[PDB]
Amino acid sequence: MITGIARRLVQDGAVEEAVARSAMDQASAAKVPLPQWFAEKKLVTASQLAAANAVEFGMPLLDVSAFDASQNAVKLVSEELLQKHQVLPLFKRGNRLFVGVSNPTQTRALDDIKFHTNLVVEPILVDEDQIRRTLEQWQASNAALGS
Amino acid sequence: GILSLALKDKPALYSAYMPFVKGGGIFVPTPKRYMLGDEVFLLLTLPDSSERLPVAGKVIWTTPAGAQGNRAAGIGVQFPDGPEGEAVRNKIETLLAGLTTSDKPTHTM
Repeated sequence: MITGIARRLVQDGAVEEAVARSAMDQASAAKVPLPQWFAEKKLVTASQLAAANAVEFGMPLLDVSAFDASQNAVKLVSEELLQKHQVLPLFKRGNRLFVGVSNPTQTRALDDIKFHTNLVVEPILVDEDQIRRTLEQWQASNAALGS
Repeated sequence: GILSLALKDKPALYSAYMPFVKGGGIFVPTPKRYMLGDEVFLLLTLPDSSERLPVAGKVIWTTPAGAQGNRAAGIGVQFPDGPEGEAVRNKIETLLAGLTTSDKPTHTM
């Protein structure tokens, strides 16, 4: 019976089949959304969880640490939205604003950003930690251009 | 363990180039699964020449099989900074003169 990210995480070798069964069983008992369970129980790493999230949802995954910060798009989104959702806007091309997310179901942030920005928003997977660290760095860079 | 990417023309080179990567990147379609951070060796052909340019790169992007959109499965490969990589970024940036500012979408962003 192991399916979902529970399945992928053992595909990718991130955690054993036994301890994946636990998480399905206990996250059902707790009525807790399974990937949050994995994340909060610290059974796998933020990047491990994101690699499964990607294969699981047909969504691309990016290492932002290789992203050239000078090209970011953080400034196109209010800081207020940046707080309400843990998301990391990455890059504009034409209409598109690519927005890094740690959870691919997290549709509320994409609609809020579309409305705010009147651009086409496509999501990209970035793992939860890189979103946190890289956002604050990119904000330091942008801040060096002025108030 | 040797990827090969050959780009017949400028459009194909545009689809593949990752300008938002530090030092530059190229998308390589492959069914093989790779982890972020893997060092990988690529043999790259650009459209101006039959010369095959070795590129020893780190994986920095993946697209899974059966990805949403018509997105193609593969990996983004960061050029190593330093002379060897900087040469390939440079060749790509001049070949793509006149498309650098295009809106048209790519294999990545």
